[PDB]
Amino acid sequence: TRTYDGDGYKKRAACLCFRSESEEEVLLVSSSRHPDRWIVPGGGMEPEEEPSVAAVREVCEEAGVKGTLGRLVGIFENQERKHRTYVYVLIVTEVLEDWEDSVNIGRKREWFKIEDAIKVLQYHKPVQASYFET
Ligand SMILES: O=P(O)(O)O[C@H]1[C@H](OP(=O)(O)O)[C@@H](OP(=O)(O)O)[C@H](OP(=O)(O)OP(=O)(O)O)[C@@H](OP(=O)(O)O)[C@H]1OP(=O)(O)O
Ligand SMILES: [Cl-]
Ligand SMILES: [Cl-]
Ligand SMILES: [F-]
Ligand SMILES: [Mg+2]
Ligand SMILES: [Mg+2]
Ligand SMILES: [Mg+2]
Repeated sequence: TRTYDGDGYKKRAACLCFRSESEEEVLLVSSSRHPDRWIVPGGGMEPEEEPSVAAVREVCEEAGVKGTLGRLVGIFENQERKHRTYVYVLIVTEVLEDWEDSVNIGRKREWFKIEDAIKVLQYHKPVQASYFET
């Protein structure tokens, strides 16, 4: 079930999943509706679910990775689609081979240099590109 803040924005969480503590390469996943497009993995918080817990759950489900949770980067609103996403750094320590969204919907994942992740997110997902600004 979807959850909302008091202003009716959907509550989401996501991680910037980095290959190493250098934070130079990040894992993107394919769009569910548009396989040829890249997104930052993330999704809806469940009722009473801590944002850090939702973030780590969604990137397990969507990207098939686990790791060491880092700092909250910020909370990012998509005015058009009415959602607010808590975005965390995650340093990846496990890459799993047959993860929920690989099996269920054929979701892909790929490592991008930060500059290239910003480039592929800008057109359809400019707020996700902005996750990388700081
Ligand atoms: O409407 P669409 O363009 O098909 O977008 C979809 C909606 O996003 P949005 O329209 O709200 O921006 C949807 O969210 P809902 O609108 O609540 O269905 C959102 O799912 P999300 O990641 O928020 O949730 P979850 O991962 O928990 O399913 C979904 O993400 P996901 O299926 O998990 O990758 C978006 O699909 P996308 O992969 O970004 O192409
Ligand atoms: Cl890295
Ligand atoms: Cl967005
Ligand atoms: F989900
Ligand atoms: Mg999801
Ligand atoms: Mg999602
Ligand atoms: Mg979900």
